[PDB]
Amino acid sequence: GQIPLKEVTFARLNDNVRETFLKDMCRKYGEVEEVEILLHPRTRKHLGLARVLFTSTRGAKETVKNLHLTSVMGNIIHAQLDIKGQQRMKYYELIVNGSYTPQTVPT
Repeated sequence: GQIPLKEVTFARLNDNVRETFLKDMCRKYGEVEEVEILLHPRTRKHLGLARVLFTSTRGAKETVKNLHLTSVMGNIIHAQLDIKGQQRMKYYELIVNGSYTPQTVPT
């Protein structure tokens, strides 16, 4: 990467996986600085999307290694490194404006 890859984008999160769960879970894999869940602009419901910022690139990479395609609360997580929420924002747009749901967004 051309800059430090410290941030992970999650998609297809079960709607019970909110900020406290995310932080507790991701602390197993690296030191977590911040967690954020994205909500629908109108309903304020969970889009299955989240941002988790780590202190080190090692924490972001370990998180991706261990959680991508892992089932958490009965849904298979998508987890990838993301710069400036490029992919995360596309997924937001596809679910909110497009025809997709949180569990069917194409990644």
